[PDB]
Amino acid sequence: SMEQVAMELRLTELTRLLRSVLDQLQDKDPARIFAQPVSLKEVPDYLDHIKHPMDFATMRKRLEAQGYKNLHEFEEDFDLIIDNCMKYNARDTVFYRAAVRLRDQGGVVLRQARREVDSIG
Repeated sequence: SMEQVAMELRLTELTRLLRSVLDQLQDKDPARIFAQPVSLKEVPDYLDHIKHPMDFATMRKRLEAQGYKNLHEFEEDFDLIIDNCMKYNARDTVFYRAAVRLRDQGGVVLRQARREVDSIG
């Protein structure tokens, strides 16, 4: 149908915008601490602690399959990155501190993303 196509163009355009959002958030992680999944070879107990691991590469796979239906879903995954790290790592660690700085800097980007998603519909 023509309606299905229209919906699909909407999803494509959201994917476009979320790709730009993802790039901007990932620039706030210049250390690349959140770039890839925590290695279960190197942290073998990880899944005993963290039930829903997340990282920027995993988000990018989902994004490119157009697997984010709305901004809420994409924010859920970004918050997992931060929140997982802040639980597994102690406050005095470079990992925890990286997550705090990513959350704080990311907030700005996400604030305007929400306005754009609502504005453009």
